[PDB]
Amino acid sequence: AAAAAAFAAAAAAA
Amino acid sequence: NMKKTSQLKWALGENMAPEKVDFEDCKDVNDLKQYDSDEPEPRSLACWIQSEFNKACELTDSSWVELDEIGEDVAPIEHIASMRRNYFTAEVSHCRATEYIMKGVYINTALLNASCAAMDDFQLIPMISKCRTKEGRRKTNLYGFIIKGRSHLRNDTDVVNFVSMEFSLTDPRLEPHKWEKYCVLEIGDMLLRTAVGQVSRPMFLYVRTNGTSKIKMKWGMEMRRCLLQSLQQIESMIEAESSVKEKDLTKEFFENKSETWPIGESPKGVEEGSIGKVCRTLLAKSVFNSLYASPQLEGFSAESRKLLLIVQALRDNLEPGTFDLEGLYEAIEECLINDPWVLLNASWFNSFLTHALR
Amino acid sequence: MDVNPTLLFLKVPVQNAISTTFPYTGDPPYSHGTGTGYTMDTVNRTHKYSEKGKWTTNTETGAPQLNPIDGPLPEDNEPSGYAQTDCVLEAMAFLEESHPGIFENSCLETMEIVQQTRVDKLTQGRQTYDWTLNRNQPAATALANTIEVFRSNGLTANESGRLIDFLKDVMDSMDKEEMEITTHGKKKQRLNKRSYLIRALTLNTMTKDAERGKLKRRAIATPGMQIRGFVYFVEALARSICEKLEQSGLPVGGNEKKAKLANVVRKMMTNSQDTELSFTITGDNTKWNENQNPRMFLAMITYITRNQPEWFRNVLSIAPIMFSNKMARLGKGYMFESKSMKLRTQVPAEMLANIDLKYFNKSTREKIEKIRPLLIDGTASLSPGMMMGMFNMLSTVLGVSILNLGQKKYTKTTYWWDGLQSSDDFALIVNAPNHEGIQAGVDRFYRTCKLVGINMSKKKSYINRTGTFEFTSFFYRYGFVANFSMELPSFGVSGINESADMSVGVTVIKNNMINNDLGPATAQMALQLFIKDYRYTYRCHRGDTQIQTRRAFELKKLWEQTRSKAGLLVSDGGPNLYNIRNLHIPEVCLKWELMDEDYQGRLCNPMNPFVSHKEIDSVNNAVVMPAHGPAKSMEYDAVATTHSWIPKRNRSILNTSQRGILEDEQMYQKCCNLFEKFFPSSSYRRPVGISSMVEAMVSRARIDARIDFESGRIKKEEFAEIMKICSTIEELRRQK
Amino acid sequence: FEITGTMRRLADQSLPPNFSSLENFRAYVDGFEPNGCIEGKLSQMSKEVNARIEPFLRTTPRPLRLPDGPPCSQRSKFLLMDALKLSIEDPSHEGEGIPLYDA
Amino acid sequence: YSPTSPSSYSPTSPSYS
Amino acid sequence: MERIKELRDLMSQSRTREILTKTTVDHMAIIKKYTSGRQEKNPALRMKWMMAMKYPITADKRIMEMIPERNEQGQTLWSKTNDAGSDRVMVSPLAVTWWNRNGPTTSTVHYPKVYKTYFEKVERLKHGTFGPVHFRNQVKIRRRVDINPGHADLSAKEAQDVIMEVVFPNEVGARILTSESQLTITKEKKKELQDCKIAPLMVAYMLERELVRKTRFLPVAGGTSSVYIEVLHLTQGTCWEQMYTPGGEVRNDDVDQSLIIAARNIVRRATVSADPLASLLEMCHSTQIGGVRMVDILRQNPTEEQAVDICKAAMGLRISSSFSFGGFTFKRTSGSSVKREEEVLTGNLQTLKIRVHEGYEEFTMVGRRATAILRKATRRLIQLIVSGKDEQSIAEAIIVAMVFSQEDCMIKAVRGDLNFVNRANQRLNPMHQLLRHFQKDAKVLFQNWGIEPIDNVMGMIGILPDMTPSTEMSLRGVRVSKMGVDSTERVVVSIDRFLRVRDQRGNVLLSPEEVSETQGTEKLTITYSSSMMWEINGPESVLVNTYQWIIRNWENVKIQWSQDPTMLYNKMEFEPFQSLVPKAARGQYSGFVRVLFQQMRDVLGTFDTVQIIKLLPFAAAPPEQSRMQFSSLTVNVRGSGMRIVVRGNSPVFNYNKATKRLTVLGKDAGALMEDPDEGTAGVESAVLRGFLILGKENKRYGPALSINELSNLAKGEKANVLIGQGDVVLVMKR
RNA sequence: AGUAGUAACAAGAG
RNA sequence: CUUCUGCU
Ligand SMILES: *O[C@H]1[C@@H](OC)[C@H](n2cnc3c(=O)[nH]c(N)nc32)O[C@@H]1COP(=O)(O)OP(=O)(O)OP(=O)(O)OC[C@H]1O[C@@H]([n+]2cn(C)c3c(=O)[nH]c(N)nc32)[C@H](O)[C@@H]1O
Repeated sequence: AAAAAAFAAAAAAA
Repeated sequence: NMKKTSQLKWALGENMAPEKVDFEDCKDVNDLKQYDSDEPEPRSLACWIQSEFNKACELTDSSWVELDEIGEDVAPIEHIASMRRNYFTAEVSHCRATEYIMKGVYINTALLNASCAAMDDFQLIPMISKCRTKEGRRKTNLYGFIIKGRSHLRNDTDVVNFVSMEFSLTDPRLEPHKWEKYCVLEIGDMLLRTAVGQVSRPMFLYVRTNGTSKIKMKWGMEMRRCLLQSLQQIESMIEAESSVKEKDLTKEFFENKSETWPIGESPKGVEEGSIGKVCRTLLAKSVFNSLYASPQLEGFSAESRKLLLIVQALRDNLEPGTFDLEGLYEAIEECLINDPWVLLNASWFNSFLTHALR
Repeated sequence: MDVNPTLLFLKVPVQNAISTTFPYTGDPPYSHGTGTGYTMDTVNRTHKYSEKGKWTTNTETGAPQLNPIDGPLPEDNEPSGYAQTDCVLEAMAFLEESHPGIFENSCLETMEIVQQTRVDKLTQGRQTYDWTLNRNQPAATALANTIEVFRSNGLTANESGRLIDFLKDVMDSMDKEEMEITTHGKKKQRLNKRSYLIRALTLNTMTKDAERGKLKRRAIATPGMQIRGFVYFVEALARSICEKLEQSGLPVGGNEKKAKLANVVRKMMTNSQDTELSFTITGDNTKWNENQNPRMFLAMITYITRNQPEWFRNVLSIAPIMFSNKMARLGKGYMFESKSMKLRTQVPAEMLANIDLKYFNKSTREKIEKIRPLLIDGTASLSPGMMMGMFNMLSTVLGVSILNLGQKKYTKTTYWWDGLQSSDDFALIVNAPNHEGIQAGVDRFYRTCKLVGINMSKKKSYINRTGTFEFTSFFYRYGFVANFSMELPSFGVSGINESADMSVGVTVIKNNMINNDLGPATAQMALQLFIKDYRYTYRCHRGDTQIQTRRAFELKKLWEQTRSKAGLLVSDGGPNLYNIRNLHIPEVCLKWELMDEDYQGRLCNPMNPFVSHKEIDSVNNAVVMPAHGPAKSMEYDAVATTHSWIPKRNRSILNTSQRGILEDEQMYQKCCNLFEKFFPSSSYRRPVGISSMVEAMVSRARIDARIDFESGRIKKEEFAEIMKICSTIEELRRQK
Repeated sequence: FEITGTMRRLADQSLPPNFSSLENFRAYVDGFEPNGCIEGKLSQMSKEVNARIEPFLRTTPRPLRLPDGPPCSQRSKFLLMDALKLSIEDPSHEGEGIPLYDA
Repeated sequence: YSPTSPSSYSPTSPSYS
Repeated sequence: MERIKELRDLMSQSRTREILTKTTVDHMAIIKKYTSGRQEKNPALRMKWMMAMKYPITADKRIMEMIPERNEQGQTLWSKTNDAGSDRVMVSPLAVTWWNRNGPTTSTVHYPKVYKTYFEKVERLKHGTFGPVHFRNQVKIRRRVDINPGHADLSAKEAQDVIMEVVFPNEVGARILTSESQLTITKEKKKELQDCKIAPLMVAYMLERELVRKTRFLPVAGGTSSVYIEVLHLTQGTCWEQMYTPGGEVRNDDVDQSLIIAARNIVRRATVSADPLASLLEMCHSTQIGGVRMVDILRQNPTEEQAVDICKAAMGLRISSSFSFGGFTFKRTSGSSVKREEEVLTGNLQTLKIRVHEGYEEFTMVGRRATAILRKATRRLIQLIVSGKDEQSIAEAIIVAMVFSQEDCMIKAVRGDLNFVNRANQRLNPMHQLLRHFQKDAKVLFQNWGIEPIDNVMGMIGILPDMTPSTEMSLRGVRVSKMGVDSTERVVVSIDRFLRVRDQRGNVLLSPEEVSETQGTEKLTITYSSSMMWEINGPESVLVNTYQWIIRNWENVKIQWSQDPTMLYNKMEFEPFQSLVPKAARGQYSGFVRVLFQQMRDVLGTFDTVQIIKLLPFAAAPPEQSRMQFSSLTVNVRGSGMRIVVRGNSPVFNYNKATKRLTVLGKDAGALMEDPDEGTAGVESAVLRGFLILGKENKRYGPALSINELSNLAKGEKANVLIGQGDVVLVMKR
């Protein structure tokens, strides 16, 4: 059930 | 090109520079001394500079600034800017100071081009300026001639000498200290007309050997910037009020003349001029700054700016306080030495202090 | 009816009309002749302001040195450099307490910078003192010459390409017993360890030309290549620290600076108690550079680098150590004349130490007599003070530390203070219950500054009610006032090239409309005046004009040939189509829809010989110096067109001994330009590799030849010829 | 990255007067803790070094003293108000534009 | 619009008759 | 092929051979810029001087074969002389003109494709629309704005990766394209750059311009989008605004952001109105976003936001009741909470004022790669169930949930160099800074969050700080579901008069209290078309325009204040200003100012025009009687509480007596006409509630007193009070 | 002579 | 003399 996330302003963790 | 005669070779200072030799070759010369580095000779103020400034803020018919056409106006803001610009151009194009700008820019441009081109030859340069009379006919005026000398300008501060001859109708003996560097010759009986019928006032040719530097020439050919410094300020004075009243106040300030600013003094007291007179006065001030630019003007401008800020704070009831007032006054007074423009500016500042604290 | 523009201030507030008080429409006062007098005066003043310090003699350079640190306290308002180390350390400690972890985080970032910084970074900037020639040279040239000299002397650790290795090489060179340099007749010169040290710590001195607002001229100094390496790391650390300081307005610039100052001042005014009277002090600090002792910067660097690795502390502290031992080169010298014999002559500054005093005037004679004891090998020892210090950020940090010390938790009194500081300029806000409190706070701030050596200039400073002030020529009157006179010199023809000038001129007009309050009518007239000046400068008047110029024939022919006149560029005599609507559109794109196809193709032909492309760092970028401040990089939008040519270069070096250097430059270009034909990305991204250029180019040629053969872009005969040539090149390199 | 040799001697020499070694100074700074040195020095410093604020009132500023030497003389590159212009009401001759012809 | 202000043979721009 | 021949020739020469052999590729970067020519320190004069000489330009040596040495007029186009320091010959500008006149022509269809950044400006200016020019009191604030928007789906690295691959496909190196966007852009550029002879450096520079995002600090007053910043000079002036609508399409994100800012300003302004629903409907029907009416935009753009949804409910559209936080769409399924500012100290000693939410609440988070069910209380995460598709997604969702919790254990987990104020010293959103910091590094937060035992439940698996799942231990209140979590749906709602949205069962879903209080800036310019054209502007503009309106209508306001002040206070022109006064102190300030005006009217004379102008906007809200005395009144401005001093001048509100001009926040507001009725005569009567300021102290009635201490006086007695900026004055209690 | 102002220019190196 | 140069 792939879904979007509307507004977003984040990058990937490490 | 002019023939290298003895008169030109003297007036143009040819061979006046001492021959350059290594120190090991002349270390034993009895009079060998370092270059003279004394302070400039002090001089007092005279009424001629104030009279000249008054004349420069006058209105004439000969327009001096015909500006190439810009792209077609489309945006409503562009139409408003064009409508204002019209008033600015009409008010600043007929000002005498604009005449000084056009003639000065042409003279410096011609001198720089001739200096770079004919480095080793004396050149005759007419002082031609173009204007448009009231009836719209285009008229070409000649103010005199300039003989440019050797122009081997290496450094930006090197000097090129030139002999300037200017036609005039003025008795030098009437006011001699104004023409201390000039040699005035009576050359004719000009049939000026007046209204009675005609006056035969004699033409006086002011022949003087002047000198200009490369940097001075470059800044001289950019004298048109004066038209910006004054007009921008004027626009800032218009746009502020328009912001307050939320209406274009160009017509109110120029035609209706509803608002006036204190721009001069007379026996009756401070005189107030319209926006047009303010614009002409600011333009004349900027033009004279360009014509009489010098280090003294820069120093006095900075120090007097500090004093002006202090006086403004006092006027605004900000309880201004100084740590060393005499030190600031000394700094201002050390910059008043020889330049007539700086002396006039100091006199103007004294008048402002007199009028701003009473 | 004597008109007087100054009377206009009777109605308009001075700040709102401040532009009127700027004479920037006239030529700036240049400096004539040598800067030796100003340099000697600066040295004498620097030593006089610290005359009560301890005199010592260096065991390495042998020159006298002055240590004013911890000297007597100032007994008069006369400028004093006797900074107290304990007070400086206490100020730094309080700064750290007020902003916990500032030094730790700044050190962590600065450290990383040190690890990742390459040697090429020293190429940025200009006019560095090349110790191999005793003359100012471009940063890249001085760096290359120093690298070549080091390699010839056995210092071969700089090949890693890391700046820290070059610094290590500098250190080893400092320990070298003898140095070998080349001169050109390509002679060889040997320098002893002492002489090397003196010429490695030497600072060249010149005069600050075109400076406005000052009557008397001044002297500026440029350091050598050795010092620049450590100065870069010290400035990077100071910048990292300043970015975290609210009162430090130095690292930021442009609108970002004005925004920071407006926000900071606003908050400062806000948090102030309603019952507390507030005042603002505006003014510079007298003799800022002459009194900032390098030992204080060493103390601050040591305190900042506490707990950091020893290598980091050493690399950061090397710069202040070298600056404390710095020697200033006197300069060009002096000029003498004989009126009776009518002949001129020049005495180099190196001869002033032995020349007779009868040739000088009273002022210069006194200056020479006062500097003679400090004169060593033509250079004057300058241990005290910081001649044209590059530690602008470090000095700003020190000033901010003094400013931060004015919090109510540090003053332990009713009065308190805060403010802004950038280099030597500052604006201090003092809050106190009453005027007595304000006076006590001002006195305490002044005395504390004296403690650190900083000293407010009572001559050019004033205090008024809070709300209006001046900071770095920005006039705040309940909000920064848009001064336009400062940007006037930026108008007119920039002078880059025929194409960059137009884009820069319209960009300047647009920027001034956005930032410096340029009205639309004034913008129009400005645009008109600029086009007129542009046409009169590049001789690009309109084709239908009757004006006579040496370039009038070609323009006239082009105008007659073109069918759509409006499409011609202004540089080709075309009509001007700019206005407020399109000041942001490059003229090539603006007229593209109107340009004739033949002319459009000729003008934008990529094979044209006039267009040249350097590194991307210098593509569509220009260096512009405004009325105040240093040079700034301006980026302009312009299309590559035949008008984007390059002006002629100065050939005065063509008839001097150093002409060989220019030739070498030519050779280098002849090689670098060839490498671009082998590695196309050489300009877009810096190439890397330890192999010799010839090896890389030959290898790439072999690979490309094979790939082209396999793809069929070349024939069998062409491939055979290529390899034959490659084998010949390999043999040529081996044969030598 | 070690400081040694000539660098070490230079570092040892570029320190406050009461110090004689770089390591000694670094150790002193590492162990330094504020103990009111500023308050003590401020108390010790003479009371005559102060920024006394003299009030600026309407009667304080006097006029600027201008020089008393000989009267100033014209120094412009060209005449401003005394200039006389010889002009042609309308340029209609051959060679219009060249300054020599018009002159 | 005419630039105007409440303030023969001008020595600058005269007549010749 | 001739490059190898040139290399052989260079090798043949001894000096060139030595240079090529000794200089490594690494050393090339240093010798590449090895020149003798020092950067010009005065380019304008040098250019003006060199244009006079015969050959100021330098051209490639090739020109000698492409241009005749002299034209038909005999003028020399070039010279055999070689430029100093290169092989370029020295040529005159006549050569450039000759080339442009009859030089070799080529096709130029590639230029619009390579210079797309410059040509798009012309294309969008050609289709732009110009509205009326309105003269106003423009208040331009300095902030960071977009110069080149770049590509929204590519970062710096991604942009360079495409650039390199498109311009120098062989020199790409080890880098590899790893995104559909990168592949599509690379394919399109390669298709467009077929047979392009333009210099590769220019192609790379233009591609960098078009792709890498660039921002700069500019004084803006309108939209901050690139399409608007480029024409900033034309649109926003110092005393005017030009309604402009740039051509082409607008980014959906810009429209969404602008709509959010406009809706938030509208609801904040309409909340202080007497009829909030009617005011909101009128504002929404009059407002336009980038030339598009907001009324028709709300019906097509969801932009879930506590304000957008409200506006939609007012308009009758179905709302989403969801808000986006950290890339996750949160839907409040149950519970309610109330915002309140709280002061906290982070792990790096920084102090922050965060908007803590009180009350138990339950949310559903939907993300592009995760979905979670969250249940939180006041600064505490009760439970969290994540159903992320990937381990990285699980970590991202957990970090977002922890930051959203606002738990103290997370605030104390902040470590290293974290700044809550930018280089311009502006105050950033603490939640965003925390989210960014913890997404950059979450090891510390996971370590310090805490661990709890796991109740064995089918389908629920715990997760440990090292990210490895465990069945016996897990992070405090954290579970991972492998079966998925359920879903977006719009529910019709009813909105009452006071903007309190309720569902079909009457449960209140949205209220104006939860709308964010941050006064942001719109990406796309917002235009208002009502008489009060500054109704929805920012704080500084609202204040300046409010006082400007008061001064312009002073001839009538004075009469109304002197005759019917109760009706004047209710004038709509003061409602926007009330939006800036704090909600808690609104009534106190209104009552205080109303009493001050009444006491000024009772005491004959003592009229003070400046005091009335300054305090009039504070009387609009309903009165709330109190014994409190205010020395200054606070107004919110971009998160800062500006204090207006009741007595005296302040930087926020100043009256220059010399020019008789009012300045608000440094912007001129107008001149006050000379009023013969003023007659201050020393006594103020408008500084303290129920007290008259007699004047200068005399050291007889008392040494000094505080503003609150003055309440001790009963009646008639006189005493000295320290009121204002250290100005002690004599006062009398009625 | 003149420019100009704390030191130059009034050509310089071959 | 001629050559070379106007920021080196
Ligand atoms: O760039 C701005 C905003 O544009 C104005 C933009 N933005 C939001 N939504 C969208 C969108 O859908 N599409 C686009 N393109 N842009 C969007 O996001 C940025 C938000 O900036 P800012 O105004 O500083 O954020 P703000 O609205 O003030 O608050 P924020 O921190 O993001 O919080 C968002 C909502 O979450 C509520 N909230 C936070 N917490 C911790 C809780 C809580 O614990 N309980 C409840 N019930 N709510 C919480 C915030 O209050 C706010 O409502």
